[PDB]
Amino acid sequence: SVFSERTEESSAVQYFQFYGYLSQQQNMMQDYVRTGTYQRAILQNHTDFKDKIVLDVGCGSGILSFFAAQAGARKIYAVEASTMAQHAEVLVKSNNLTDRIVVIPGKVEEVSLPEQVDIIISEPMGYMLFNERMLESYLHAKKYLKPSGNMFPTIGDVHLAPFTDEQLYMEQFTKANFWYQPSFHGVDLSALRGAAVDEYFRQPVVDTFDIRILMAKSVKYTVNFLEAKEGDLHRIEIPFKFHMLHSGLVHGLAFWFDVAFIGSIMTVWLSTAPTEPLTHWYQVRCLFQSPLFAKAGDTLSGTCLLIANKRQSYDISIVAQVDQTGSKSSNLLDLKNPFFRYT
Amino acid sequence: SVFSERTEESSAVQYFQFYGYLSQQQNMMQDYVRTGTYQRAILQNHTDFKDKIVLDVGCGSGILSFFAAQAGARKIYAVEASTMAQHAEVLVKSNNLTDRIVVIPGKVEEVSLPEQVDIIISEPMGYMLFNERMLESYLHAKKYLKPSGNMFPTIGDVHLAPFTDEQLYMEQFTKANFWYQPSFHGVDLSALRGAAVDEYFRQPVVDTFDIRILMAKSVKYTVNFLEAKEGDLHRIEIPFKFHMLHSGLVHGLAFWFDVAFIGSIMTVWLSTAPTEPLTHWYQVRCLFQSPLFAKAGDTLSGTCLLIANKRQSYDISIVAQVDQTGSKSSNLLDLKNPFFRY
Amino acid sequence: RSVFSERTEESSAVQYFQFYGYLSQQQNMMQDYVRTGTYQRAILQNHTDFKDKIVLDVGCGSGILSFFAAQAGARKIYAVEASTMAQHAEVLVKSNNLTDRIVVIPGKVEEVSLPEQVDIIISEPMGYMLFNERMLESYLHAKKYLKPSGNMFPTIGDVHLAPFTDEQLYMEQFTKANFWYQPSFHGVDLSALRGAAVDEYFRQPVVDTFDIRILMAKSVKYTVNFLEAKEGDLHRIEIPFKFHMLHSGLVHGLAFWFDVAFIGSIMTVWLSTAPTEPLTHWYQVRCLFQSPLFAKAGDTLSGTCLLIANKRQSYDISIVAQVDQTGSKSSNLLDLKNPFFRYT
Amino acid sequence: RSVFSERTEESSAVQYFQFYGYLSQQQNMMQDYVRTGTYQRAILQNHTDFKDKIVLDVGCGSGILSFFAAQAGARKIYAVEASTMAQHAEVLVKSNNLTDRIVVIPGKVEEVSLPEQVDIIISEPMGYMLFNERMLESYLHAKKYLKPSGNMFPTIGDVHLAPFTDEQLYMEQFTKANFWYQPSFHGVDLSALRGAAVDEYFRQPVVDTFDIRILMAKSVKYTVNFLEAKEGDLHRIEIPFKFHMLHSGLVHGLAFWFDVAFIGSIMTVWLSTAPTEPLTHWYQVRCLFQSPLFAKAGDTLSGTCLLIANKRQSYDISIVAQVDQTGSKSSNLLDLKNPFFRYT
Ligand SMILES: NC(=[NH2+])NCCC[C@H]1O[C@@H](n2cnc3c(N)ncnc32)[C@H](O)[C@@H]1O
Ligand SMILES: NC(=[NH2+])NCCC[C@H]1O[C@@H](n2cnc3c(N)ncnc32)[C@H](O)[C@@H]1O
Ligand SMILES: NC(=[NH2+])NCCC[C@H]1O[C@@H](n2cnc3c(N)ncnc32)[C@H](O)[C@@H]1O
Ligand SMILES: NC(=[NH2+])NCCC[C@H]1O[C@@H](n2cnc3c(N)ncnc32)[C@H](O)[C@@H]1O
Repeated sequence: SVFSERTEESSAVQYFQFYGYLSQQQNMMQDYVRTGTYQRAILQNHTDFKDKIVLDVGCGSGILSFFAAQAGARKIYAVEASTMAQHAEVLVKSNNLTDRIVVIPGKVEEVSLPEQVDIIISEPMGYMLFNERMLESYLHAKKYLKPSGNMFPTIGDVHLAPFTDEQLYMEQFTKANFWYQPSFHGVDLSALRGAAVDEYFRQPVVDTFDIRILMAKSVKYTVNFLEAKEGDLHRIEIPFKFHMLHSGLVHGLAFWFDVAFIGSIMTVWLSTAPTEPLTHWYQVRCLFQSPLFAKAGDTLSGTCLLIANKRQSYDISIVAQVDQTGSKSSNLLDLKNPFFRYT
Repeated sequence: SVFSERTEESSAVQYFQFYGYLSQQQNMMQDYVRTGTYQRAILQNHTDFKDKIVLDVGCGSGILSFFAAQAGARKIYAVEASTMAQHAEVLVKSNNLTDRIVVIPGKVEEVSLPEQVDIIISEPMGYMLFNERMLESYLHAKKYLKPSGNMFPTIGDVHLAPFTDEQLYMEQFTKANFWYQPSFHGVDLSALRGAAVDEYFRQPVVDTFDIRILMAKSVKYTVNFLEAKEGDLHRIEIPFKFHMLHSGLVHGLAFWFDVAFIGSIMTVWLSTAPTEPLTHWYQVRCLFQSPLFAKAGDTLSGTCLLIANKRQSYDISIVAQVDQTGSKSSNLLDLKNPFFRY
Repeated sequence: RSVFSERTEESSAVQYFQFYGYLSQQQNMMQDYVRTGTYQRAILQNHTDFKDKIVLDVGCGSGILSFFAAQAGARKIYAVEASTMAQHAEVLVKSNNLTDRIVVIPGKVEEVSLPEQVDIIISEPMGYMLFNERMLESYLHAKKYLKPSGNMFPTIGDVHLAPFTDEQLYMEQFTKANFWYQPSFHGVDLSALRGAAVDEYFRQPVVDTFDIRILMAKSVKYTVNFLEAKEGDLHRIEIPFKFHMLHSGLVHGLAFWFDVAFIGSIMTVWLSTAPTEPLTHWYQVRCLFQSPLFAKAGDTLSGTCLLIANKRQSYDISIVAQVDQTGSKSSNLLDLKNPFFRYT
Repeated sequence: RSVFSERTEESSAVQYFQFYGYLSQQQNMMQDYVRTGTYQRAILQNHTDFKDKIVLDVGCGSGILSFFAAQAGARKIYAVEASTMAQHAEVLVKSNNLTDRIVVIPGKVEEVSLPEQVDIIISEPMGYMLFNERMLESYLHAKKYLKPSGNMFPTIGDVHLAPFTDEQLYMEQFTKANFWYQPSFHGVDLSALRGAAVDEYFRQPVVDTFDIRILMAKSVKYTVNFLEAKEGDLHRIEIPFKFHMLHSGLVHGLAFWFDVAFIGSIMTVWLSTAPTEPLTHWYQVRCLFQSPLFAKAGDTLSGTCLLIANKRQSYDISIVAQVDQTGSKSSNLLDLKNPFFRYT
């Protein structure tokens, strides 16, 4: 299938074991920003659900399907590939909705749905939006969508901004300098210091931060889920040109995302920006290998190229340069193995 | 091979990729109790290494092989299945020990060695001793051991004792009662409340605690690595009979372990007991879904049964009863995925 | 055929009036100096409402209120009491040389026969949460003896309710019920009754005080005008509410207190049991939800508190609360007759 | 119409069985480890008295004693319970897969009908001072279903009486009553009720525990053999005493506790509430003399404790004692139904 062709088996096994846990479903469900905003977007756009056919992609415990039912949906198809499908079907029974919600265990790329739907709902966003590559399953599901159908979320925006954080940059070398000693219990470890440095810099840093470290208005890359094909997410080239608002050393790029539910009554926004209350997505920061000095008014231009891999994640190639000086830096990171720094 | 037969490929991929990271090596090495104790065991028993042939199973970055070299070993075969083996070779060259330390990439169950060895060294202990099933690889390597060869460590003791800790119990209880809500955003979740309790209490709790929470002296279960066969670790039955020293609620069993290096000069112990300085092993507690009440003088009887699984871990079954009252508790735990609370 | 006996089970009335026959209970009430001092102040500072007047004292007990009315110059005070405390009242009236002014009349106010209509009724009819003991209905029944120009002391009653957060109290009651969760109590599986245990424990309103910082929104107020209300009004009391949440957190239930006003000709005197006021023997009352409701600052928590009077001289309380933004709903039933006294 | 109804006022019975309809009261009794542990040990360690036998459990409550009988291998257990707790007991019989061996029979043991005679009766009927609640009479009444060989668990009951000295406890009665001895409480002279307040406090048996060093003489014992006694024997209980004073001092009253023995074929097991044993939910009971009695070590304190059963499921207590060497005499009349719980 499409899913298996693009996914290494070992990665998929571990992936669906993770989401088979009720504690991980709970982790997502008790994030009020995530769960409250979905519910508010569905109910406030009730005319998009009333007496409609709905598809829920990766329903998990089924919480989003229940919101669709609260909005008057005629029939809801909830697809779930992990063993959580058993629990979702339990809740469908206990909430007396067996005539409205039909749980379908299996992968949305492999299961067989009977009819076309009026709207697809799903919560597939991961770290910097694209991690886990579930947006491709979300877009793949549009084979079941009527031509005049809708998508919730309708659009996703990933935001990129430069940041200064001397502490974070220096932290990488303080850790790596563990290896820079000539007699650790009699052993000279210093030959691995370089490898240890490179290891740390390949890890995106997941945590939050104060917005005062941002040095320029963010640049935005939009994916319209109603127009996009899943092939558009195999290679995502995000050019950026930052108009520096502050002078200082730029240590890397910070990432966050927004999604929007463009309904017939209104549009509702779910944001994970650092100017908003913290969510379980946090934010993501990728360091440059060497910082770049930029004056307020200078332009920092470059590209962020996200290349999908068979581990359900991305390799992140960043290239940046200060146009007015030519000073240039770069980095190559592995989003599948981030460093969780939040405390 | 023996390894692949007992290991799901998905688990082994994740396992050896975890141990390919230099940051994890730094973490183990910075456990000063662990590193310092291993060095002392080896150097103070230098006669067991002087001009000997050594095998280091799962050498990682190679630190134990360097200790063997410092103690006078003639040749050290350092086996390592992860990509950390290439980093081990770098250090061997940078420390000018190419004539004494020979890294052998691959699994100890698959590689070939040119000769038998006088002593096997390794650090195979996971959480609760048995996690990761590395002890089976350690014992498997005895096929390379000369008759009357030595093992470092030589024996391992598992200790288990009943504990009381209302705070910990209610902490896990609270996490599961999320699925008790009859109107989470209008949705009745209460039908999954049983499943959630089961899931949350299958997690062993990895952290330290004060010794005063323990309600009886520990029971010891000993594995003699010189005699044990790897088959002995597929199903481990630990009977226990505790004589309660205090009255109160028993919220479960606490686990720790000691290993001894029984060398020709002196015996050196590495302990993870709560009476001893903290290590990266901490201690492990398996909670009961419902505690048992006991009084001082009562006997708490039962069995702890560890069934090894193909995910390089163990399924744990604990059955316990207060003999005087017939109050029984039966619990199942998945050691693979513990809850780190420290 | 008496109004009282028609709404009261015999077994409840017997225990009720035996309880109030004890002098130790009278001492406890009298030693609430907020209560006793505020009553005296409301009467004496409005002495013109009593001077040369005819007074009816409903449920006089040992008779303290009738003595306050005599100090304010009442011409005649009929002191009605249905317990055996009426005999101790008589002793005090003689020993205080007031036999010419205070006439004890033993019996239920719904069953006795007063010699004449009165200018003012005084009573202390407030129980826990105001309504417990259904004494307000005897107080209002007594208006059949009140002149058209007559007054009532107290004149009005305000019930206040507000949502609160108190994880320790919730877990305290939750733990008690968890005993019936044991699958092997001396080898016996009790878990099948765990549901019934939780229902029983959370049926108990909690009587004690608390810090005002646990309250999550401004109180809603329900007012009873004793001068205008009729007995039948108190059979079914419906209190809708809509709270604008001022803090975020888990709503564990609703807290209740009450105020009464003595609206006299000279001044209005208030007796309050609010948690912002000095503590009285009424304390405050909290009704716990079996499952707390999560709310955000700015959300609305709406619903109904409904009190259905029962024949055990108390009320069946049903509370339905709902977070409007999320539709998270909580329904609860409580038995006000048998609260949990948590203050000790 | 029934033995129970002819000796119990309806109002008292209504309140009595409502009390035992609460799971919290069952929990309180079940969590007394001395009570529950000792019954289980007495039943299991005499398993031959139960193995494949027919058993009657009088007032089973939640049914715990019946489950212990089943653990001991009983063939058939009839568990009789008059309160609504009988519905909960049935739930537990089902959930524990014992419906084939335990039959819950809702009703009063004096009014139900059993299908057959039984080999042994089990029950926990002891109240405060052993006799409070008068359920020993229901226990004895049940012997109409017992076989000639049948046994009783408990088999015998001993109530113990001993004189004590406790200045603090005695004085405390006047400290509390002297609230009324003031001439102007908010203008009112309360002093005329001080004597009535004193009398009220002394009528209450004091329920709490104490140091054994307050006892002034070895206890006297009154025994009820449950295999032999009849209901009527407990309507008037006369306990003579002649204490030989071990210490000199003022005797302020009599302390009461009790023991019971399960006399089985294998062994006898004792359940004791004596002040020398671990504390139980029965505590101990002390009845004051309204005037203490001075006695020297070696003197004799002689008198009688008369317990007269009443229709409120309790006893009126009449104690009279005198020091034979001096003639100084004292007495008291106490109401066992309304004890004063002093324990903290
Ligand atoms: N926002 C995220 N970071 N992750 C959203 C995961 C939500 C649910 O989608 C399920 N899921 C993921 N991929 C698929 C798929 N191809 N088909 C069906 N269910 C899936 C997964 O098992 C989980 O229960
Ligand atoms: N103290 C522990 N918690 N675990 C000790 C074993 C872990 C180390 O041994 C390596 N290792 C694990 N299994 C094997 C094996 N079968 N063969 C070779 N190396 C192995 C693994 O890659 C890592 O370097
Ligand atoms: N403040 C309270 N917490 N409860 C209300 C006052 C209680 C007093 O009124 C008496 N009382 C209660 N009901 C009645 C009645 N129907 N008629 C006369 N006295 C009564 C009762 O005997 C006691 O002396
Ligand atoms: N140890 C005590 N201090 N009291 C014993 C009461 C135990 C149980 O006996 C029940 N019970 C009491 N009297 C009776 C009776 N006549 N018939 C049946 N059950 C009864 C009562 O409802 C309660 O559940």
